Amino acid sequence: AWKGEVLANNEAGQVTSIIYNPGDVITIVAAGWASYGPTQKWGPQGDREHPDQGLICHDAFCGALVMKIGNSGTIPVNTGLFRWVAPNNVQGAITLIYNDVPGTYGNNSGSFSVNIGKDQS
Amino acid sequence: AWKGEVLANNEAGQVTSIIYNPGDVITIVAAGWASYGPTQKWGPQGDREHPDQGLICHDAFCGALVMKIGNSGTIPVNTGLFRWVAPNNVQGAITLIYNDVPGTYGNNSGSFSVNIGKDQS
Amino acid sequence: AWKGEVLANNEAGQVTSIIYNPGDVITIVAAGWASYGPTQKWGPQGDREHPDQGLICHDAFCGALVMKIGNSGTIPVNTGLFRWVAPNNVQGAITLIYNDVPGTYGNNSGSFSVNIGKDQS
Amino acid sequence: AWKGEVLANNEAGQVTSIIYNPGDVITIVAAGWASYGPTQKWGPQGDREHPDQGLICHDAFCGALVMKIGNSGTIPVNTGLFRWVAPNNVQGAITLIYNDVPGTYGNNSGSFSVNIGKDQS
Ligand SMILES: O[C@H]1[C@@H](O)[C@@H]([C@H]2CO2)O[C@@H](Oc2ccccc2)[C@@H]1O
Ligand SMILES: O[C@H]1[C@@H](O)[C@@H]([C@H]2CO2)O[C@@H](Oc2ccccc2)[C@@H]1O
Ligand SMILES: O[C@H]1[C@@H](O)[C@@H]([C@H]2CO2)O[C@@H](Oc2ccccc2)[C@@H]1O
Ligand SMILES: O[C@H]1[C@@H](O)[C@@H]([C@H]2CO2)O[C@@H](Oc2ccccc2)[C@@H]1O
Ligand SMILES: [Ca+2]
Ligand SMILES: [Ca+2]
Ligand SMILES: [Ca+2]
Ligand SMILES: [Ca+2]
Repeated sequence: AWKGEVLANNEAGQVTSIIYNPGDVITIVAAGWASYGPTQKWGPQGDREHPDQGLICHDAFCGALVMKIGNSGTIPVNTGLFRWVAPNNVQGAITLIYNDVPGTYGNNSGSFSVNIGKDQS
Repeated sequence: AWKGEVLANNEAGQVTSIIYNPGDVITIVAAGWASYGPTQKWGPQGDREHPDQGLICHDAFCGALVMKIGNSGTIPVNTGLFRWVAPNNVQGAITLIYNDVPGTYGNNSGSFSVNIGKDQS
Repeated sequence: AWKGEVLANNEAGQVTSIIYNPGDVITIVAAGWASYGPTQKWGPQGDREHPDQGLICHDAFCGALVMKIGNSGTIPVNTGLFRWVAPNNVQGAITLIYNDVPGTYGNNSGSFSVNIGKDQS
Repeated sequence: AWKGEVLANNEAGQVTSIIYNPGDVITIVAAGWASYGPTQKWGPQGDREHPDQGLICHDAFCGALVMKIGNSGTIPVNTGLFRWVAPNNVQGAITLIYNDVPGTYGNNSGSFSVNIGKDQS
């Protein structure tokens, strides 16, 4: 299991200790407050009012929590995933990432606190 | 396990199929968008800027997800609870409720989608 | 979860800390060596060659591990149970018992080491 | 999770669907009756009275259930393993095998029924 912070200004993402393997079932719960620039902060689903101007993940709002498994494309996490199984052939370390436009992370602030565990399978 | 929706305008709350028993460990993940009145919506942590004017749960923000276990007082859920154990003396069906002031639910909108499961113990 | 020893000479059984509730899934693993009288010992499935002379559980061999859940009749445990759900309407404290004839426990010897856990549900 | 039978006369062992990965926690429960030649049968702990004449696993009795993880050496399973973690560096497919002397499996009979699952981690 893994517990840590995912900083909004971390463009590279936060590598976790979870290595997602075929057949694994995982649960993620994310909390906290972060911003992509403005003074306001949003929770792990991000800002539903802000248009997508080239986000790393088009399947979640600006300022949402997303992830990559190994070198997968970005997958939404938002507030978390409950007893979740990955698509076939997706495997590897989970990196958690704040959803913003590449090269625009420098004015971000805050972080999300995240727990990830493997479930029975 | 249980999965279902909790409407923001449902003052009485949504009953689940989860019966919390002594020693049980549970995980909850909540998602979605709701409002206590304004045209904006907030996630399951609610609106951190809005004063408490008599909320059903003083330990979470206005517009947060909270719960009762049996006849307990309100307990915060927010985006969820990871491998969580209830206080001593708490037992019974879990009811999920949007955090607002009694009698003021009629102008609320939206809902949260919630999963609850019992973990290993 | 519970871990402990179940003595072969204990007629009343070893009352565990596990309270089986409706919907619970449990796993039991039992090990060790015990006897109902003879100098030879057998594992948790008992002695397959010994006739049933009035055993507390007719559904397992003499010297097997069995249980009662609450006020239930005896249920075989043998080497254990994997992600097991009880029959409808069976619930309460799990008592583990060595399978022998009532009144004949005084010449028994040995014990089984048992783990019981609740699984996800 | 995996469920299947391990025949006592199967010198090559029974390959399972479980790929043990670093960090995984597993539970195994084994049941049934088998023999390494004699007319008696023994449970998954084997025959505690028969000396080791060159068994594939020197850490378990003759007629016990054992396993290999990947190309590891044999590891005892007996009646099962409860929320068990492998030694560092051991990984790969779990193969279950009856403990007997190489080249002497042809007179064996019976089998063990085994369940393996991954636990929370
Ligand atoms: O760093 C910038 C970068 O994160 C950009 C990407 C997310 O769309 O959004 C800007 O913020 C804006 C706020 C309101 C209107 C337009 C842009 C941020 O300042
Ligand atoms: O239904 C009302 C009730 O939910 C109230 C309680 C939660 O604090 O909030 C009002 O909304 C306001 C919005 C801005 C300023 C003041 C009140 C809502 O209109
Ligand atoms: O305490 C007695 C009681 O446990 C009995 C019940 C289980 O069948 O088995 C006897 O042992 C025997 C040994 C040899 C032949 C017959 C009985 C035991 O001596
Ligand atoms: O196939 C032979 C082989 O499985 C051997 C290995 C296990 O020690 O045991 C023999 O059975 C014996 C039984 C009693 C005494 C000696 C050998 C078996 O007949
Ligand atoms: Ca930014
Ligand atoms: Ca309202
Ligand atoms: Ca006896
Ligand atoms: Ca043999």
